[PDB]
Amino acid sequence: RFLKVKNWETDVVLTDTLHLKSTLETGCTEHICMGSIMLPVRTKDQLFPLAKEFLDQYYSSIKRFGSKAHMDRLEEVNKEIESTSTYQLKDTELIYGAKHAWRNASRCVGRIQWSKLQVFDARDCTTAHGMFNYICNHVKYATNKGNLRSAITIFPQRTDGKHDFRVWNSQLIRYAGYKQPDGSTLGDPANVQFTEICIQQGWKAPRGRFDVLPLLLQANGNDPELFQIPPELVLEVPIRHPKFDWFKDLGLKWYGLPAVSNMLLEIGGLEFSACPFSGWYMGTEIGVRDYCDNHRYNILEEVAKKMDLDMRKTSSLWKDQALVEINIAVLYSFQSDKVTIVDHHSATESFIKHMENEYRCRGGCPADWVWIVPPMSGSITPVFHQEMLNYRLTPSFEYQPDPWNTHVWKG
Amino acid sequence: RFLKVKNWETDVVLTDTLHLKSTLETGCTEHICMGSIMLPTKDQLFPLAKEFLDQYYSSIKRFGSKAHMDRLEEVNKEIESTSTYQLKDTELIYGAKHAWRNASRCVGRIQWSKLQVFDARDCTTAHGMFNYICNHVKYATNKGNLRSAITIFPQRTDGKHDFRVWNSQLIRYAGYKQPDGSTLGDPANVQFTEICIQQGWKAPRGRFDVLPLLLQANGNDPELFQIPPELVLEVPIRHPKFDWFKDLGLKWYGLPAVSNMLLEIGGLEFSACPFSGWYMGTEIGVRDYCDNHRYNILEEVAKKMDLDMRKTSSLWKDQALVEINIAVLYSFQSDKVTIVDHHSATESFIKHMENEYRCRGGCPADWVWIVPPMSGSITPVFHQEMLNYRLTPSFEYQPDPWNTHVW
Ligand code: HEM
Ligand code: HEM
Ligand SMILES: Cc1cc(N)nc(CCc2cc(N)cc(CCc3cc(C)cc(N)n3)c2)c1
Ligand SMILES: Cc1cc(N)nc(CCc2cc(N)cc(CCc3cc(C)cc(N)n3)c2)c1
Ligand SMILES: OC[C@@H](O)[C@@H](O)[C@H](O)[C@H](O)CO
Ligand SMILES: [Cl-]
Ligand SMILES: [Cl-]
Ligand SMILES: [Cl-]
Ligand SMILES: [Cl-]
Ligand SMILES: [Zn+2]
Ligand SMILES: [Zn+2]
Ligand SMILES: [Zn+2]
Repeated sequence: RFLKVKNWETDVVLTDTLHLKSTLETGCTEHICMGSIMLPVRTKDQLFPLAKEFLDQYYSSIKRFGSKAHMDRLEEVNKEIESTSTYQLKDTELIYGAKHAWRNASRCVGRIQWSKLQVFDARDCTTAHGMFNYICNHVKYATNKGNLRSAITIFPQRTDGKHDFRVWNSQLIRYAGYKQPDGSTLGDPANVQFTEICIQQGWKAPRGRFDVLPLLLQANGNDPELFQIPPELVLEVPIRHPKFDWFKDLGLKWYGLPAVSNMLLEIGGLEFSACPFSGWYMGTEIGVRDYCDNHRYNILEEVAKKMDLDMRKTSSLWKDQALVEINIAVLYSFQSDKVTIVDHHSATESFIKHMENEYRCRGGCPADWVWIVPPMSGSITPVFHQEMLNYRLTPSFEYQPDPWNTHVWKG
Repeated sequence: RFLKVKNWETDVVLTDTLHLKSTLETGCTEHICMGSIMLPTKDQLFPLAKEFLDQYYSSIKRFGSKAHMDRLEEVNKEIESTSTYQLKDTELIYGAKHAWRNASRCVGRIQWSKLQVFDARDCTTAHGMFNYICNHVKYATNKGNLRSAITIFPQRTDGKHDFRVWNSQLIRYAGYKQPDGSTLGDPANVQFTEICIQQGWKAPRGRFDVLPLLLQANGNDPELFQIPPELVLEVPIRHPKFDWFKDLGLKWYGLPAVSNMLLEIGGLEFSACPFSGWYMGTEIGVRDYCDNHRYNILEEVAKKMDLDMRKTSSLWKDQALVEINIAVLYSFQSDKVTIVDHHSATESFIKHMENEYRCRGGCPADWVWIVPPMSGSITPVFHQEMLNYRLTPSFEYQPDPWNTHVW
C-alpha cells in the first residue's frame, strides 16, 4: 500500500509507505474514528518476535543486516529469553531505541531534534536514593545554565511487574496545587492529587503558588521515597511583558525544564516504566495551556482586566487579545533570561521540514494533528493545512496508569 | 458497544450509544487513523430506503404501525417497478434536517431543527434553478437577519441527467491569474472563474467580483446566470479602533451557502442541494483573509500596525490575526448582519452536544473541524473528546462537475 497526504496550502502531495511497519492499534475502526480520544508481564512467545523485529531494525540502521554480528546477536537474545524469560539490551541498542521512541512519537512537534538526545543509562540503579542522584544529574545536564539539552534517563526494565521502577511525579519539575476548604485552589490545580500524596508521605508543604514538588521515587517495586531537588538545580523564569510594566506584578514565573516522567518506554518488547525525558518548551505550552486553561492557573480574566479590554461580550475578542499578550510575555521573558524556548511558528515550520525529510528518507512520519497543531493561532501555522497519518511504530513511549492506582503498599 | 468521551477541563464523562447506528466508512483502520485527511442499482436501494423509513417512522412514534408497513411496501413496489422512488414532503424535510444534524464537521448544529427546506424537485431547467436560488438567497439573507435554508433540486436518476450547481458556494469571489504572476481576487476560485470565462462570462477583473452561477439541469450543459446584485448582501470591513483598516479596501459577503455537496436520503442522491446558514467570524477573518493561498493579508495588516516583523517570536502574526478578526465581527455587527464569534458558537455546540447525548445517545463530531482555526484551547471544544462516525441521511463530497460532465 501507498498512502497519500496532501498539503491544502501548497498542493504538495507526499506518499507514505512507512505505515506498513505499524504495529499496535489506534483505537479507530472503519466505523469510528477515535482521533480525538486522549487515551483509547509479556510471555516468551510474545517476546522473541518483538525482540527480533527490533534487532532487525537496529542492524539495518547500522548497515549490518544479515551479518554474522546480526545473526549472533539474535541467537544470543533467543537463548537469553528462553533461559531467563527476558533479555538485556546492549548500550548501543538502548541509545538507538530511545532515540527512535522519540522519532516515533506522533504527538511531538519537536522531533526535528530526535537524533540529538543524550541517553543516560541508569539500568545499574537499585534504590530510590540512587534514582534521586541520577535524576539530579539529568536536570543539571539538561538545564546547562539555560542552554537546554534534550536528555533521557533510563531505569531498569520491568521484570515480573512486582518490581517496577517508577517516578510518581508526572514531570520532574512541576508546581504543587492545594485545594482550599472554600473550594479554591492555590497553585497548580493539575497537581492537587499528587500534592496530597506527597504531604501524606511526609512533605512539609510551603503552601505558596509556585512550590516545586519533591520527587517521589519507587525503585524495584518498593514503596516510594520523597526527595527535594536541590533548589540551585531548578532554573525558573520570572514572567514580564516587553511593553506592559504591570505584567510582572501578576507574580508569575515558570520553570525552564519540561521533563515528562510518567510514561513507559517500549524497546524490543522490553518495558522501561521509569524513563524521564526532557527537552525545552514551546511557548504556548506555558502561555496557552499552563496559564490559560480554566483548570490550570486560569489567568485570562486577570490579564484582560489589567489591559482594560471590553469584557462585556465575547465578540470584542478580549480573551484572544489577552492570550496573545501572555504568550508574548512568556517568549520575551525566556529570551531575555537566555533560557531556550521556541515559538509556535518556528516550531511548526521546523516540524514540516522534518516531516518532509522523514517522508523522503524513511517513507513516512506518523503524526497526530490534534496535538501537532498549536493550541492558539492554529491556521496561520504550516501544520494546520497539512494532512497527517497517525499510526504506532515501535520503539515507543506509552501511557501507563498512575502508580498510586496500582502500587501494592509494603508498609 | 458503549463508548466514553471525557471532557479534560470539567472531568465530565459521556456515553455514546449512537455510533452503533453508523453506516458509511471513516477511512480509519485499527492500524492507521485518517482523522486529519480531508477526503479519506436496484438491490442496493431497498435496504437504504428501509433503514431511512424505519428511522423516520420511529421519529414520529409510529414504528411498526400499519402506516409504517404500508409505506415500506409502497416504496418496495415503486423501486421494483421504477428502479427508484419518491420521498413524501414530510420525509424530505426530515431527511434534510437530519443530514445537517449528522454533519460531524459542523459546529452550528444547535440550529438543526430550524432549517427552512425549499422543495425544488419540480424544477426542470437551468433558468428554473436560477429562480429557485434567487429566492433562497433572498429568503436566507432576510435583510441581514439570516435564516438557515436548503433548496433541493431533483434526485439523480441514471446519473447522466444530474442537476448540479457548478459553483462551490452560491456567493463567492472571482480569482484571476495575472501577467504579474500574482493572483487578483480569490485564489481558491481561479479554475472555476476560467470555466465561467470559457463559457462566456464578461469578467470585470477586480478583487471582489461576485461570480455568476453556472447551473446544470437534467444532465444538460450548464448555463450562466448573474445573481441580481441587489440580492447579494456585502459588508465593508473596518476596525473599531484602527482608522486605517478601511483603507485596505476589504469586504465580504454575508451569506455562506455551500452548493457543491451531495445530499443522501434513504439511498436517494440529491446532487444539487445548496444550503446556507450564517458565518462564524473566524471563517472570514482567519481562513478567507489569512490563509496564504487565500487573500493572504496578514503581512499588510501587521505593517500598518507597525509591529516588529523581524522575528516570529514577537507574535506579530498572532497580533494581526486577532485584530483582523475583531474587525470582521465589528463590521458585521455594525451593519446588523448575523454573525457568530468562535467563543459563542463553540459554547452553543457544547450545549447542543450534551443535549444530543442525553436525548439521542450521542453526537458525531470531527474535532479537527469543530475546534476553531484560532485560539483553539481557550474555546470549550478543545478539551472535549469527540467520536467521529458517519450517520445517514448525510451531506457528502462529490467530484467537481467539469471533471465528470460530458459536453
Ligand atoms: C526538544 C524540544 C521539544 C519540544 C519543543 C517538544 C514539544 C512538544 C509539544 C509542544 C508536545 C505536545 C503538544 C503541546 O503540548 O502543545 C510534545 C509532546 C510529546 N513529546 Fe515532545 N518536544 C520536545 C522534546 C521531546 C523529547 C526529548 C521527547 C522524548 C525523548 C519528547 C517526546 C514527546 C512525547 C512522547 C509527547 C506526547 C506526550 C503525551 O502523549 O502525553 N519530546 N512535544
Ligand atoms: C446556522 C449557522 C451555521 C454555522 C455558524 C455553521 C458553522 C460551520 C463551520 C464553522 C464549519 C466548518 C469549520 C470552519 O469553517 O471553521 C461548518 C461546516 C459544515 N456545515 Fe455548518 N454551520 C451553519 C449552518 C449549516 C447548515 C444550515 C448546514 C446544512 C443544512 C450546514 C452543514 C455543514 C456541513 C455539511 C459542513 C462540512 C462542510 C465541508 O465538509 O466542507 N451548516 N459549519
Ligand atoms: C519532553 C517534552 C517537551 C516539551 N516541550 N513538551 C512536552 C509535552 C508536555 C505536555 C504535558 C502535559 N501535561 C500536557 C500536554 C498536552 C495535553 C493535551 C493536548 C491536547 C492537544 C489535548 C488535551 N486534552 N491535552 C503536553 C514534552
Ligand atoms: C453552511 C455553512 C455555514 C457556515 N457558516 N460555514 C460553512 C463551512 C464553509 C467552509 C467552506 C470552505 N471553503 C472551507 C471550510 C473549511 C476548510 C478546512 C477546514 C479544516 C479544519 C482544514 C482544512 N484543510 N480545510 C468551510 C458552511
Ligand atoms: O496530581 C496528579 C496529576 O498531576 C496526574 O494524575 C497527571 O494528571 C497524570 O500523571 C497525567 O499526566
Ligand atoms: Cl507543561
Ligand atoms: Cl491541555
Ligand atoms: Cl467561506
Ligand atoms: Cl482552510
Ligand atoms: Zn481515526
Ligand atoms: Zn489545555
Ligand atoms: Zn485554511
